[PDB]
Parts: sequence; structure tokens; C-alpha cells
Amino acid sequence: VEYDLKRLRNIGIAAHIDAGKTTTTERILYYTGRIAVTTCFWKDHRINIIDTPGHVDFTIEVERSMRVLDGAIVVFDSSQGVEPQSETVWRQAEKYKVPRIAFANKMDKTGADLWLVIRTMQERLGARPVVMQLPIGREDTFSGIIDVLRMKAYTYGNDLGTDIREIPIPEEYLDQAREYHEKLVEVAADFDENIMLKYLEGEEPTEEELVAAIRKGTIDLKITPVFLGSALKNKGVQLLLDAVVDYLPSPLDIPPIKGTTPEGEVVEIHPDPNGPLAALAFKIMADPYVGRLTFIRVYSGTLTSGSYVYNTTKGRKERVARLLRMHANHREEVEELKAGDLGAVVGLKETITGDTLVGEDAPRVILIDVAIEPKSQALARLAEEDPTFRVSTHPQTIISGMGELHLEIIVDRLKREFVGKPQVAYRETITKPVDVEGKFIRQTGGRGQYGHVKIKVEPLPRGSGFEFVNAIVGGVIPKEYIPAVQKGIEEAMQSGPLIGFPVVDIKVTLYDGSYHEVDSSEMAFKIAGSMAIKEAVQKGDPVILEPIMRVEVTTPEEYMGDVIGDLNARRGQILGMEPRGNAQVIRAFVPLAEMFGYATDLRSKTQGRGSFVMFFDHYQEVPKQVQEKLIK
Repeated sequence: VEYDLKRLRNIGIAAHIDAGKTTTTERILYYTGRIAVTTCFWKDHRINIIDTPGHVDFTIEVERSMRVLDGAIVVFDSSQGVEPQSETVWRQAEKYKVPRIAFANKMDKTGADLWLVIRTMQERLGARPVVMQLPIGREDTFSGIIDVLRMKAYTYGNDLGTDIREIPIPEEYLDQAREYHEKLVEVAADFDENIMLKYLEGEEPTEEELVAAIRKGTIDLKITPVFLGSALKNKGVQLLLDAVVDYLPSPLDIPPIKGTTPEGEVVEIHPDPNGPLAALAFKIMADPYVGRLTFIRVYSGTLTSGSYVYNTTKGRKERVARLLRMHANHREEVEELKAGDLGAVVGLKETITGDTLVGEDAPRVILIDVAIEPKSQALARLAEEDPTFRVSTHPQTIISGMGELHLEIIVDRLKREFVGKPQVAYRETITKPVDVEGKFIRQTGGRGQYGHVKIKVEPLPRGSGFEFVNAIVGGVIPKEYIPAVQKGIEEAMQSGPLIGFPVVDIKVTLYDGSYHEVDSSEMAFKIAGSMAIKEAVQKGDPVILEPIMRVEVTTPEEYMGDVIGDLNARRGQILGMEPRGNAQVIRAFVPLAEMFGYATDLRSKTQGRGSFVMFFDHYQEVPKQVQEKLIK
């Protein structure tokens, strides 16, 4: 027992609400247990069920769940083979090379057709599905299940799990079974010479040889075993578990994690339990009792309860208080988890998500501007984990950042778990130097105020910041007011003359002005300060800056032309492309303003088998034809 880096099946049930992700989890977990990272045992192995995002899209969150897992059981809804949805989910496991197997769920629901799945998987995804098992009974008849590798049936006696008897294949499926068993002994062959030499001879091979070779190829991305059953009817669950132990890679099967070490250089973090530790923080979940739980993954070394760790990605030092293994039914406080395994280190503050946690003796290694925004309790927690969004100032409630409506998730991680105007991040700038002037002649009723400055606004290199300098010689504007001025100015850059966005990249030089020996004030040189600007922005040929992005749309070659065409309409600058195994990805530079709704546009133009992703690339003007629209 204890541990073996070998007996470690780190998995995630990559699916969707519907395909039956949860119940494939509920049911898996129910059986282990008898005979954000749950765990348990199955026939000598520790199975680690690293919860997956499963909200169809949204990558950074999806991605994270993908680089911390090893297998990936993709469950398709039998009633419809690769429904557009399951495809992208596949696509994610594709982009990350995630070894996987597949479950032909709902194998008793009307639509039910194993082959419809295999057919589609072979067609649309273009993967080489092997055929591990055959169902007995049809859809609303679905009783037993035929294992074509060992040649034996499993007749589930009911929709509970209170009955199950191994049986010799009922002769009604003797031939069909025997046909598929041979296609199997044949795929094996591609992967194991020794087995082919026995195929060419009618000499059936060893079960190991078979199951072992089928194992090599899966872990190799050359095939994708397929199993079938029914979660909510309790047909095929156990077998799905043996599949996991049977063909999924353990931590030493995958390829070692690179990791940045200073002096740069990227290196190899292997799963050595007797070496210097290196962990990663992937998920944080506040706990009602015990509180803020950090969910780690131990890449190198061993982590022991009560140990001083050091968080490379943040400077802090941390005392890993105690440790916890979440279980379906009972948390499990433990004394140490060596490289390969994962869990909860309770008591951590300062440390976040995506953070590397080394040892105080180990060698230290580190393993967007949020451009869109709408309008006490909540926001602090939803800020516990999510180094992405931002609680921000501005003229007044503005959750801000990242991918369209991931904002909305915060909204349903708010008003559910706990508006309007999703807009772009424009800026404003002058294009030609302008020299100006402010004045303020008030009587305020009884106390005369006065302030008059003369300035010179100029364009500064895109990227340069703000610039204030003084030309006032031997006071004409008494040294005391200059600051009231720099502040009227500093307020003006909040809301540009045009569309009212942050005036940027300018060089304000104060050079002349005037004052009254008693009528002046501070609030008078702040007023004229904030006039000298607004005028001087609307009088230096004001522009509007905006976020040209960098998209990553993925179309199976099938629509790959009306995309590169509609993409074009997006003021887009397609620059390159590459083929992602099956389909093809076409990167581009589409001006952020041109993309709201885009989810849907790509949905349509491709039978929803399309997925884009975008990361803010930069700023640059927008030509009059746009600015003229924008300013209207």
C-alpha cells in the first residue's frame, strides 16, 4: 500500500453538464467508497479527481485544470456522438496533449448508438477510437456489457448497483464480440511487435500484452479507447474505473515540468520524492471551518505538516500549517504528500494561484490590462483567487477585465454564488503640440478668486507616460500654487474632451501665468489648471486609442474560409495560422471594439464547433471613420 509514484492516477472528467459530467463523478466516487480535488482508492491505486471547469469555454481556469491533471475521461452523450460541445472540450485536451479514454454515456437513452459516437469521433475529431467494449441489449433494453478484451459479459441486474454477475457471452453476441476482439488484437499489434507475430498465427496473445500495448498507445496519443455505460442507471461504472487504472498515465508517464530558474534557463522538474520540493498553487477555496485552503500539486520533493515553505512567485515565506486530503465523505488530515500526489495545505496567506512554493533549502524557481468593464461583502473573496479582474476607481463601481462575460461569471459568482455597459478601454491623446491658457475670475459672492496659467501640451511617444515640467522662473505663479495646478491637470486626464476617456501620453510644461496679490487661492490655480488641459486636448487634434487584440479562432478546416473572411470584417489583421492536429487555428489582430457577441458569430458560421480565445495585445489609433462614429 502507502504510495508508489506508479499507482497514482491523476484524473479529470472532461465533459459538460449534460453529457453527464457530475453523475459520472457522483457514481465513480460512490463505488470507490465501498467496493476542488477529491480523492480515493480503486484496486491499489489512488485516484485523484481534479475538478474541471466544465463551463464549455473560458480558458485561463480551463487551462489550469488541464496542466495539473494527467488523464482526462471524455464522456460523450450516446444520444448524439460528438455534439459540437464535446468537440471543443476535446480540443482543449488536444492543445495540452492530455492522454485520454472515452465514455459512451447515456447508453440506454433513446438516441443511444455506440457507433454513432465512434463514427463521429472518427469523422469530426479525427482520432483513432479502439473498441474496448460492446453493449448487450439495446437502448431501453441495455442490460449487460461485453468486454471484448478479455471476452466476458457483465449483466447489470438493475439501476442500482445491488446486482452484477459475470457471464459467458450470450451466443447472440458471440460472433460480433469475436469480430471486435480481433480488431483489438490487431491495433495492439501496431504497438507491440511480439503480439503481431502471434496474430499472424491465430495464437491469441496474453491479456497483459494486450492491455499493456493498448496502454502504451493511449499514453502516446495514437489511439483513444472507448468504453460505454450509463451513470444514472448504474451500468459500466466500475469498469470505467478499471479503465482509469488500466490505461491512464501515472506521473512518471507524462513528461517533466520545465521551470524557470533565475539566470533564466528553463529546467526539468521530475517527480523525485527524495529531492528538493517544488509545488504549484492551482486552486484556492475558502473553507467554512479551517478556512482559506490552498490546493497544491507536488511536482518535486516531499511536503510535511508544519514546514516552512517559500513562495518564489511572491517573496513571502509561509508556514504550511497542516495538510488535508479532501474526500467525498470525510476530509483526511495527513502528515505529508510526496511528489506526484496533490491536496490541500491549510493555513497560507499572501500566497495565491499559479504560485510556486519551494523549500527553505531547496533552489528557488518560479515555475492583459483588463480592457472591458461594467458596474463590501463579495469582491474580497472573489478576489481571494483571480489575479485577473480588478476592483477599480473611476467616475464608481467597475468590475474590470478579461474575456467577455467571464465578467458575468463574477456576476454569478456574485448575485447567485453570493451592471450593463460592457465597454472598451479607450484613451485620448493630442497629435500636435499646442500651447495654452487658463483664467478664472470669480467673485464667489464675497471672496474674489483668481488663477491664470499658460501651458504647452505635446505628443509623447506611445508608451512614454505623462510628463510635467516647470518653466516658471522667479515666481509669477508663487511656488505654493504650482501643486494646485499639477492637480487640476492630473484631474483633467481623467475625462477627455472627446468620448471622455483618460487623456494619455502628453507632456505638460508650465511656462507662464499670473495671480492676484490676494484674490488668488489654491482652488483657483486648480481650476485654471484643469482648463489649460481640456481646451488643449480638444485643440491639439485629439484622437482615440483602443485595444487591438490577438485572437485565436479554431475552425475544423470546414469553415476555415468564411471565418478568415468575417474575421477580416472585424478590422482584423490575420497574420498567421497553423494546424492543430485536425482543425486549423488562424491568429489575428482584431480591434477589441469589433468582437462583442463574437462568441455567437463564431458559433453560427461553423455549426458551433468553433472556439476563439483572446489576449490583449496593445493600443493604437482608430481612423476618423471610427472616431467620428465613436464620437456619436
